[PDB]
Amino acid sequence: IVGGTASVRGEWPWQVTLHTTSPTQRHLCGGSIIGNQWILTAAHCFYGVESPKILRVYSGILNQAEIKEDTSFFGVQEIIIHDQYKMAESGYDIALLKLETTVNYADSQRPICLPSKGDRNVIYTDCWVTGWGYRALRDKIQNTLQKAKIPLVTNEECQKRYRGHKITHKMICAGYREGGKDACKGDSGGPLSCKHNEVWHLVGITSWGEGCAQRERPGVYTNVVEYVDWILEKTQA
Repeated sequence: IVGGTASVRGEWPWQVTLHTTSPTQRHLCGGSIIGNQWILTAAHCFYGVESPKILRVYSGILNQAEIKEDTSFFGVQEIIIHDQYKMAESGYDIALLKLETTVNYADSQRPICLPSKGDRNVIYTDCWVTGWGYRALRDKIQNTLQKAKIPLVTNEECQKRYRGHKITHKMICAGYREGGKDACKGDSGGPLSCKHNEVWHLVGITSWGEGCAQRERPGVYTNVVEYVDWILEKTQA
């Protein structure tokens, strides 16, 4: 996260840090808890991953230093990617992780609500992007979960900033005209929490962007409301 602030322990309970054990253990991507055994994340976050056997999901984590050899975690049983996904910039950047064991909800780790086709016209004014991603285009994984409040931008306004791409209605962007705050390398798969009606709703999934926090370069996220049907279809096996 660029231009954000260190979060408070327990603040984003649905946020998870996906680690890889090959060649050595390290933070790969972010994810959101959406079911006792379901993690919603970014499809492109699984590039080069052959077996979920090398995946490790760590819930209720604030600082990466909490993660050691003796730190319990959730193994991955299955990796489900969209059948129409080729790459981040082309949308459908969404994937599900069926955990090998069930998550015991608590103050440190709870699910986030998924938007419904009904609030498809709702306007979220209170949105935050969180992650252990970069603080600058050329930085490194952050130890403490960073957060940052970013405004949403109409797909029309977004499309205007990415004349080289096609911002589909299945994409959602957010950013400041002058930049400053945005997701960055390491935050992919991260959730785009939006509080609406005293409740947090997983609006977008950190997907991609040109550089990081650049002026007139809003961040691009997977428009989760457009995938509710897909998520239901894939979670019922």
